[PDB]
Amino acid sequence: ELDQLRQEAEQLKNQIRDARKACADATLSQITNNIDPVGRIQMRTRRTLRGHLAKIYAMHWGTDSRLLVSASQDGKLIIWDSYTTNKVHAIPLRSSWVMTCAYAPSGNYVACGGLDNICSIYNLKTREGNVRVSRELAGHTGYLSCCRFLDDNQIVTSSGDTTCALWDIETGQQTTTFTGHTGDVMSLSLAPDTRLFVSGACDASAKLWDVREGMCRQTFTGHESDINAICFFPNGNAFATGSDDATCRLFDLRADQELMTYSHDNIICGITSVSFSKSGRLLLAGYDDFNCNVWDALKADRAGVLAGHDNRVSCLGVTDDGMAVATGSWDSFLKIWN
Amino acid sequence: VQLVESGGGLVQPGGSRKLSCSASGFAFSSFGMHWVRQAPEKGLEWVAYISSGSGTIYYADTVKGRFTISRDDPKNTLFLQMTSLRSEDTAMYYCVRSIYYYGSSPFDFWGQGTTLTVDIVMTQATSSVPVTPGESVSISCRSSKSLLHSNGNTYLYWFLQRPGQSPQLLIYRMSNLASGVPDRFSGSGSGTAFTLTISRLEAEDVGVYYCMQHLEYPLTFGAGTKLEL
Amino acid sequence: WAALLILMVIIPTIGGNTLVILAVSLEKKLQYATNYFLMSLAVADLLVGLFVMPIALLTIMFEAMWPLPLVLCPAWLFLDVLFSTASIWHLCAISVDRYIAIKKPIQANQYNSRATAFIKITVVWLISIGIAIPVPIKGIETDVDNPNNITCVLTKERFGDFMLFGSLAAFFTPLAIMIVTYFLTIHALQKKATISNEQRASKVLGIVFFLFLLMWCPFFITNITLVLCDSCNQTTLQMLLEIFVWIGYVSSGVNPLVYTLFNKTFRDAFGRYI
Amino acid sequence: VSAEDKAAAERSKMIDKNLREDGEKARRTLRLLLLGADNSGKSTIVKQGIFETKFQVDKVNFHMFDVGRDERRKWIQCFNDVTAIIFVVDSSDYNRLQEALNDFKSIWNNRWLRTISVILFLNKQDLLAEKVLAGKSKIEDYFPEFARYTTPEDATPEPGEDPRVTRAKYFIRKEFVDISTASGDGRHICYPHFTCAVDTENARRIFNDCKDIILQMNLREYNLV
Amino acid sequence: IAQARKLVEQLKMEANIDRIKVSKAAADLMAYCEAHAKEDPLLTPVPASENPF
Ligand SMILES: CCN(CC)C(=O)[C@@H]1C=C2c3cccc4[nH]cc(c34)C[C@H]2N(C)C1
Repeated sequence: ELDQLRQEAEQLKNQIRDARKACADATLSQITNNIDPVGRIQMRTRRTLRGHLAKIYAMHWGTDSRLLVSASQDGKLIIWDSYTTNKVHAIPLRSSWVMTCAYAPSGNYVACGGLDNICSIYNLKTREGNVRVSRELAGHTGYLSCCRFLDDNQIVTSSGDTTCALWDIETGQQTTTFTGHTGDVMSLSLAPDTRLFVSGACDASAKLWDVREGMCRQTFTGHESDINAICFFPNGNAFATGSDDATCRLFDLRADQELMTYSHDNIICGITSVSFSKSGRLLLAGYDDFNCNVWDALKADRAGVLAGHDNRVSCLGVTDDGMAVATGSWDSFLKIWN
Repeated sequence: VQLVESGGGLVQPGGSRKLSCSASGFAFSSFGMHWVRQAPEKGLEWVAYISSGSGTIYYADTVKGRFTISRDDPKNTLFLQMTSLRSEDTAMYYCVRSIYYYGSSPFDFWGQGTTLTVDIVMTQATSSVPVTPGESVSISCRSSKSLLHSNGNTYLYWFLQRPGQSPQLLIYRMSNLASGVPDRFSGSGSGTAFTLTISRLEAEDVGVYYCMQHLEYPLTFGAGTKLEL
Repeated sequence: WAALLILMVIIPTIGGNTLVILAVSLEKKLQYATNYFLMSLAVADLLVGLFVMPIALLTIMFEAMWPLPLVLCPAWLFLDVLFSTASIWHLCAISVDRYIAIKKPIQANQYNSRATAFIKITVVWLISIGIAIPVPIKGIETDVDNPNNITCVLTKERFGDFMLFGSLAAFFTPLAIMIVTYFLTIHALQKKATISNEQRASKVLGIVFFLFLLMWCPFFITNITLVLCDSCNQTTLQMLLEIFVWIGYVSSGVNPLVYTLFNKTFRDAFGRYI
Repeated sequence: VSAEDKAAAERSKMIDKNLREDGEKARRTLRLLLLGADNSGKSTIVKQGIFETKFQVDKVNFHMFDVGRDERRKWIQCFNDVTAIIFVVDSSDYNRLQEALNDFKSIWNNRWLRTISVILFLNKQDLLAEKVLAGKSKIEDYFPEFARYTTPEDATPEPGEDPRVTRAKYFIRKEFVDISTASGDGRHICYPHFTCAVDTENARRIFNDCKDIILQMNLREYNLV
Repeated sequence: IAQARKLVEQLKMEANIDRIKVSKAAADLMAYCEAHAKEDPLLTPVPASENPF
């Protein structure tokens, strides 16, 4: 009976491929052919935040466009005031192995995680003037890769045991589990409407989930290796993903197929982080060649190079109002560009 | 969070005294401290200030040269040493905590105080206003110079003192509402003209209201506005 | 003409000593504690080739008679003494540090920071100042009311107790340490009782010692001989302390090339002119 | 600059001072990454999802990390600055020896471990000696080249042993050493060792290997090579 | 053994999905991009007076 089921699966995959091919009449390159290019952009560093004594792994911008949080291998979580380069809070971590960090939309909680398979939630605003551990969520089998706050009481996490989970902070237990991937889950990206999210894993595929229903809606496979970073278009009907094949790709949701690819012959290293601009015209990517690249999303041509780091670029973020870009790397320094 | 003040009594002029403020319930080493005093039948006058780490000390011109500040972090205590006491030093002394970072709310907690017996001008035109429950009330405070800074922060603070109670913070930086305060308190205004508004007034809101400035040292208070039924 | 032939000794000194500083400052992979003590040496040699050497050529070209304003003679002397003593004590501290890093390598990598470099630099320069400062105190005087040339040279009758104990604190005490440290370091690297990496180091620790013990021994041996011999001919001993001092001077054009170019990173930085 | 900004700057300076003190205090320990495939007894090498071990010798502190399913390449990037990687393999059996050799190939030629040295432990030597003396299993069944292998004539065997045990252990060590010297040049070296089930002294060997590694680093950074 | 049924059911769920042509999606994407061009500080540099950094 296994052979019949395998044959049915193959036939269904062929039917899906034919259905996708039937919907491709024109390419994004041709439709955007007669569009004025953005020219050449040049960004200069404005603030250099120093004080970390180890490699920086992740960062997250605040909702007020002024405060940010950074995590490093030394075991410290540091809250930075971007305007004056002052340190607001320094939090020591129980485990020195950290892979992600998050900032609450309300601005009174932070999240951390790593190789301890535990998501730690810290409370910022409280009496007696100190930061205390508010919650320790456990239940994952592998290491956590990313975490994004949904509200003050719900969070979403992705782990290395090929799964994602939605956690209620007050109760401390999982309410929904997403299990569709076959490889390590590396990145997740939420949506502006807080109803859907995309996940990218090591099986060279991406999945679109439903927060309420809890079932996978669409899957996308167009990469030749594992994908490291995933983003989400401000419109909410597309996303972008970068892999260690020295290639980025833009994927649609309604057409359910790939749109455009960003790659060049001179780049052979992997891609660590991706992000979008306010209008979606600019796609910022971090590479292992100690450099950051800026791509035109509608034309697939480089328009700028950020070169200020002497080690591997790890984390990249764009401000909510689109006024600055924060990049952190393995040289214990994170910089702001404008 | 508790602050207890000790030291007081009848002192002959020219004597010396030592007042103590003991803290229990919070991280004492992360908070700067202030000593403030209130005359028997007058308002509030700033006296002294000690910083965290003892790296910055400020004194008032009236008590300069004969008042000393100290703090002990392992013992969690603040000391004020008084020498060459005069007849104008009879007052009640309050020990206040304050913390300073982006988004903090200084002057949030006040102590009970202890009794002792032997440049910018803030004006509150009104002195006493009769009020009734369920009626909107607006009180105004004026300043000699502009309290608005180039960074966009207007440094004005509001305090309420009930009969037989220590003052508590109501509004900081002229717009922000402190924790534990009902939403019926609002504050607004511009340079050298600020207004505090209370809607749906009810009991336990009677007392004396004070407006304070934090733009530059020394800190100065207002005369005070009294609300009576 | 000797001038064009001898400025080919001043130009390389400045060029190399500036190239070393540029290489250390710009490149970020050469910024550690022991490389901070090397710029202190590189600046002491650049000052030798920029203020000490051209004056010597001027005193050779014209008449061996002081052509400069007559108030600069007592200043050049302790400048020479201070810079030379600083170079020698730098070359001694480097040897002792190299010995420590081989006998106790774990602790030598745990007590290294920028504060230790500051302490070492301060101690070396304080010693150098303390050896050279008695020169302008017991300054040179002139007998002629209108001095055509004071004959700006240290003399035996006047500077006689300084040429003896100023050489035992500038050359002969550093040499004693540099002998017990070369012979107790090559012992520790020979614990292996192509070419090993403890055999390329044991050869780079001889090219520098031999170069050091070839450019300063003539001068100081002749100096002690002049001081303590009352029967030797003093005219021929002075024609000897005029070519041996230049051999010491050219050592400043050699230091930035033998302490730096054995590392591939420094050669790469020198390439493309930093 | 307002007074509140000055107080914030003072707080930031104090935070910087505490961070610098903590970083200075945390730099005096050595870090090792212990890993092994399976059935190698890596948990009992030093008698004294992350497992941590303390042990101190000669006033030097060592912190050993044991992480514990198939592809470890994702989480191995973090351990790109440790002092050494301790690889333990059980030589008693021969069915899964090729898996260990392939694992050593994968680890040695890692992109992020091009400057990290490996200390190799060949555990369960007593079982190997007992098996080779029994005469039941033969190496030639698995490795054909054992039949035609040069004897260790030049090398000096340990005092008291059968020549067959020496030949077998030398063949295994040569198999690991050749694959180690296949790539990596002189950037990183391997240090083979022979260990039994109950060995009193094992931290001394790690201490000596770390001392040699730090000596090589010091020679490299003192402008001597 | 029993995972094939789940896989084929999930593939069936993915198969019956309404799809639109690529041209319409591309046009909508570029229309959104062009409609918000004036509010993108990174795309066009802002005056130094209005720059907070
Ligand atoms: C040819 C004539 N000159 C230059 C005017 C010298 O002999 C200088 C005299 C020196 C000298 C004398 C006596 C004691 C000492 N210690 C260290 C030095 C020193 C330095 C040494 N400089 C290098 C040369």
